Amino acid sequence: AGNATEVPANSTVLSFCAFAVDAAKAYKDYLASGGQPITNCVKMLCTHTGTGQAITVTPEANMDQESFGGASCCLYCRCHIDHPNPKGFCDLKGKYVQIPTTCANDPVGFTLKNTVCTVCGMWKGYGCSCD
Amino acid sequence: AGNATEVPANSTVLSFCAFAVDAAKAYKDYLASGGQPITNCVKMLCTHTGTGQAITVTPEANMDQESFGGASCCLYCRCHIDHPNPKGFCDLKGKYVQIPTTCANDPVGFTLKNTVCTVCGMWKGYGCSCD
Amino acid sequence: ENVTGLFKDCSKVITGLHPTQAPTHLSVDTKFKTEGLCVDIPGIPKDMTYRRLISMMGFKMNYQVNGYPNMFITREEAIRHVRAWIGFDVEGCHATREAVGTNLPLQLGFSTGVNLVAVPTGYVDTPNNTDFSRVSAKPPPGDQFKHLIPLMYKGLPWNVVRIKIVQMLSDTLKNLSDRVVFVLWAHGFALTSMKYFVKIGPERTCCLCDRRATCFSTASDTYACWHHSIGFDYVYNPFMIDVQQWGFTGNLQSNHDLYCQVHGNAHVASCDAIMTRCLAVHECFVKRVDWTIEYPIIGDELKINAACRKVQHMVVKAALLADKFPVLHDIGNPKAIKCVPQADVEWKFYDAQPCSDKAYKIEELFYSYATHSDKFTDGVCLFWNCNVDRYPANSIVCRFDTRVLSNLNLPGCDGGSLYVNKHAFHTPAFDKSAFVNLKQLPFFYYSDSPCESYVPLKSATCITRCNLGGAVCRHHANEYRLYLDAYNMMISAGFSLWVYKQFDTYNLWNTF
Amino acid sequence: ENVTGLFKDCSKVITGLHPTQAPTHLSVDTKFKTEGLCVDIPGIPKDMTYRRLISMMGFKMNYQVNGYPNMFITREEAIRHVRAWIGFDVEGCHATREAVGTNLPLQLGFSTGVNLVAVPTGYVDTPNNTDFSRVSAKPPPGDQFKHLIPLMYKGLPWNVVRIKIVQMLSDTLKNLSDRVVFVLWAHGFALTSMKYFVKIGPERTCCLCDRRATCFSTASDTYACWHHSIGFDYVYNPFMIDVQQWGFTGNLQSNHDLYCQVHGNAHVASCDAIMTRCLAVHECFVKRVDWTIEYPIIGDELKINAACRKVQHMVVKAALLADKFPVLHDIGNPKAIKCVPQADVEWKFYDAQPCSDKAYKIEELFYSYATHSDKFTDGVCLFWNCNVDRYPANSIVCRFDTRVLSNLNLPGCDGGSLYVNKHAFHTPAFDKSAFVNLKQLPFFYYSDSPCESYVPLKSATCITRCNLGGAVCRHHANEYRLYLDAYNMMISAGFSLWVYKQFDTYNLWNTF
RNA sequence: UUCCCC
RNA sequence: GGGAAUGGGAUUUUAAAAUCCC
RNA sequence: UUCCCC
RNA sequence: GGGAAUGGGAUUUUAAAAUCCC
Ligand SMILES: [Mg+2]
Ligand SMILES: [Mg+2]
Ligand SMILES: [Zn+2]
Ligand SMILES: [Zn+2]
Ligand SMILES: [Zn+2]
Ligand SMILES: [Zn+2]
Ligand SMILES: [Zn+2]
Ligand SMILES: [Zn+2]
Ligand SMILES: [Zn+2]
Ligand SMILES: [Zn+2]
Ligand SMILES: [Zn+2]
Ligand SMILES: [Zn+2]
Repeated sequence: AGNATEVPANSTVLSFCAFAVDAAKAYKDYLASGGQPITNCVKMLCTHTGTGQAITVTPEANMDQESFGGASCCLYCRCHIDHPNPKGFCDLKGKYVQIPTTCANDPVGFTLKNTVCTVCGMWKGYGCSCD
Repeated sequence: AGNATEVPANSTVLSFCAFAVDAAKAYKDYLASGGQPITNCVKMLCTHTGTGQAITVTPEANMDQESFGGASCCLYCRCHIDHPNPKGFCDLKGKYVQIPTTCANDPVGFTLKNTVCTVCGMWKGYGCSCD
Repeated sequence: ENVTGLFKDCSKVITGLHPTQAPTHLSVDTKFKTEGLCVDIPGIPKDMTYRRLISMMGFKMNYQVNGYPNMFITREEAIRHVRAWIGFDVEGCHATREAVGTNLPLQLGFSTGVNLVAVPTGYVDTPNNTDFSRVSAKPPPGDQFKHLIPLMYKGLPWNVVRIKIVQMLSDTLKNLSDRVVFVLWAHGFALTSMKYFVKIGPERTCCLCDRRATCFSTASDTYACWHHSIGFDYVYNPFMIDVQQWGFTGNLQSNHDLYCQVHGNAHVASCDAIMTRCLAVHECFVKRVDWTIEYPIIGDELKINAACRKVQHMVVKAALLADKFPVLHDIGNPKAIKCVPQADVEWKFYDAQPCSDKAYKIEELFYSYATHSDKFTDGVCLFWNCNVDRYPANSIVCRFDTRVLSNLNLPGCDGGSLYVNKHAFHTPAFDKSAFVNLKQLPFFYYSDSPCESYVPLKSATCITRCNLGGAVCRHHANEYRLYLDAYNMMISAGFSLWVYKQFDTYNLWNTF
Repeated sequence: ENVTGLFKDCSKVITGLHPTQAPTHLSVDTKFKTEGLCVDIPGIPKDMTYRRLISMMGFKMNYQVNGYPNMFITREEAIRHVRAWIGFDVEGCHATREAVGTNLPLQLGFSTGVNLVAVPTGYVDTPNNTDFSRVSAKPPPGDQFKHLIPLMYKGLPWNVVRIKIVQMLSDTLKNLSDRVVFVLWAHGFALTSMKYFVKIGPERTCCLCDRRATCFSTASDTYACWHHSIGFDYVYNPFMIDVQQWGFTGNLQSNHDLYCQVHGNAHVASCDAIMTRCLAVHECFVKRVDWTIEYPIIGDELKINAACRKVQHMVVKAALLADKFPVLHDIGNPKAIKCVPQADVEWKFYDAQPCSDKAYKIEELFYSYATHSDKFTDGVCLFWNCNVDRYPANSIVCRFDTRVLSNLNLPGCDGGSLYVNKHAFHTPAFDKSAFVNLKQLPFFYYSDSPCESYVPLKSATCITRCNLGGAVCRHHANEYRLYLDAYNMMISAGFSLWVYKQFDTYNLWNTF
């Protein structure tokens, strides 16, 4: 009964981070020790002619970016745990997230380590230019 | 599963004589204390023009005798217990037994109490003319 | 419907039996019946090779015969013969291959703690005689019964099994009772299994003594008691009680668990026998003490009763001389009689409810340690055979150890025990945490009587003014040995004596 | 590609998720999947009211991170933390009628004896987050699980359940260890339940002291030890071991019943936890005592050892001076250390099992009363901490009472107990039937040292030269108090002293 | 329809 | 696999059925 | 086999 | 009268069956 969601290659890192007090620190430490990134994300087939903004409602990937489904790029949605936001809601779920093609191998880690500039909606240090 | 073979009115005495050390004594003591005899015996239908012997291969009752199946008039065949015969075989089973009409109410007790005449082949005191 | 499952034919033959072979009218074949009778048909020869299994399920032991004892007894007689109670359970297996429709005894368990596994054996109907022989069988279809799966290949022939049953019953009961009472939950399958090893009849006498006969031998038709039953194979005239007929809902474990926590492990025959006996003991004995029911003497009850009184007198007489309290509190005494009348001390008596004593000087006291800590702050207290949660630091306590089982101390409910000396007292489980404020009482003998005279007594525990010199007279030399035997008997029966930590013998040496 | 059962979508909805809402590529519906990727179809809206139960079954805790300790330890390591062992068993219920395919914790049981019932609660993927909420559930089908039917109407919220778990663990373990080791039989559903109340991370320290952190509080983001965990709601960094991985076949009850008869009542979580811990203790300690493994001094161990040494020296000296035995048999002592070197007696030494030394210093002795009763008729036998079925009538015995549980004495297998005093000794169950030839040793003091030297002593048990006078000198008056304290500590620790029945102190009084 | 026993 | 049980009363019509109450 | 609704 | 559901995993053999554990 029921439909499977995950692949065996994610069994360790998702079991680890679902038990930790600080799942972001746990995932960073798992990666630092030679662990492999969370796989099985939802990548979009798109024309790569979009505006290149970080989080959109449509796949808006630039030629230097790849577009993913948001719920697959959130560690807390991936481990089915509480979000550290005060409201408890997700900023990625229900949206499309554009990850640079150099960092597209680990989108879950990228969405943890980076942040979005407010005035342009770009990833800071990746396509953002306001200074 | 299985086929029921006994009537409820026989449930008491057959439970009694099955557990008793001496079933023949137990049956007589059960009768002497106001208990009813064993029912549900097999009764044969014939022309009542037979030889009149006590035990026969075929129904051979006289005018004043009724034939029964021999397995139903042996107490031990009813209680499914050990026969006190020298080899444990039954003399009534496989034969037809002749019960006098006045004693037909308790055919089991008649076979317990009475005996046969070996040189004439019929019941002592109940029809045998050699004495 | 006018049928019963007793003596049911379980064979898989679609046809019935011949009129000259069928045991009853419901067993004869349909081809022979005519107008309610049976007619001999020469065209159908009788069968000479059939084997038909017969069901032994559905016995009714409600006979009323003049000279025969009744197997099932009333609850009052069981309360009278509680020393003879043996719990009994049977786990069975189902006939499968050549016959379907009956169960056979597989594992028989008793409250003594044993389990006997028997080869599946039945009563088959042959054209000559009923044959007691092995039949094919399978374990019951259930997860709860999966622990019975190995036991199908581990059984014994019933000749061994019933001799072992008789041996175990005689070795258990020979110093307790002259009979056996089987404590059952559901008696149907229990009676079906009893058919294999129990015979009944008129009351008898043992072939080597005057006791009631409890065992019968089929090798030679002799009867014996428990003491002379070596080599005997059948139980003769047992008694039984069905506990489920006392108004119970649910199964055995659901009712046992409401009152006890130290027994479990359901669907094991010995464990369910222990549970059945525990439930019966709880239902019949853990309410209050009944002095209208008296039990016979089977051992050293008189010596224990005398020794308890002797120790109770001597300990209090020494304690009231050691420190000379002006007032003492006696708690739990059934009647208002002081242990030492000669004591010049104010006795004040307290109890929850006295044993119908006319002297109403005993005050009400439903004692509890957290509630009555300030009730008896001064003076020595007496707790003789009183069971409380905790004793204060100034008490003299006699407590019965329920962990000491003997002929007088039967197992009880929820860790307690049933002490049967002259009546039946159910004692709750022993706890050493109730003695944190006290210490174990030492042994000593004390007397002030004048004396006048094989080795003479040489002991430092004889606190007498005769012992102040270099020798002790023969009178005290015998009375000290008598009190030593009394103290040894009392502590061997299971009684523990506790005294306040300030107690010592030196003050007694100052009483002269 | 293969899939795993972890995080399985148990909801009964036939379709998949939107590409913006699916957590993985397997969750997205087949509308959007194309060429191994996904397509954003403009017209299809995303669901905003779905409630998809997520399966928490299938965790794998085989991570290897530098600062993070591992939950599953080896048995060689668990033997060193046997004082932290807590058995743990969970019963479950099946999700039904809105989701099918996962099991939820219903009854949590521990070897401490507690059972906690929780309402069936699960993790539900919602379009905003994951909601931890009550879900529909039913008890498992089967007769054995019918007792779980009443538990569906008496569960507690999980926020209360984990508070109670932390309180119970801290109350049990604050005087035993600095961690918890969970003893499990099947770690699958155990881990699935531990998801509800266990957090992991790097090693921390208590907020109020320098002890290891064992508890975490979400209401304050703080860590505490067992002493300071009031109001904390999670167990932080626990350890565990799976006993079934040690090579067992069959179920837990089958393997436990091979060695133990005390515990039973399967399918109740606390009873199963007790059985699991009992089986682990049997597999680790019933074989033989391992002198190579040492344990920390938690409390009062050195005082009890010194008290035992002093009591042994005094009683052996007193017996040898009073009765003057020709030979003393120090049974069970591999070392030839004489507790009184100057006694005029020869000494023999034995071992219960052969040691590593092959010299002829000691002789083998596997003592039993049925085989070695008459081998030591003369002299005295010193049974110090040696367990035999029955002792001869000429012995001085010190025996541990396994029914006196403490911090130094943990429950063991088959009625015995595991006594941890610098080493782990498994002792068989105490029976008073082994001392039928002996008597309880009275408390006394003897002095043979020279009497060269604040309340004067007034006790007659001080067998000394200065007691034959007005008052005992303040040297012996304080040494007697020290020996009384040692005796009380030793006999409160669980040690029982027995002596041959002809022992008397008066023979000592003639020494002066 | 419901319960007990195996 | 074995077995047991399915409450009490009133009224009407032709032992049975129906209705009503508990 | 079990439950919910009427 | 209407309707729903009957858990999880491992191993072996030829998708299915069997065995074992929970
Ligand atoms: Mg049973
Ligand atoms: Mg369990
Ligand atoms: Zn998220
Ligand atoms: Zn910017
Ligand atoms: Zn016959
Ligand atoms: Zn004749
Ligand atoms: Zn006799
Ligand atoms: Zn009990
Ligand atoms: Zn005298
Ligand atoms: Zn602390
Ligand atoms: Zn155990
Ligand atoms: Zn001195």
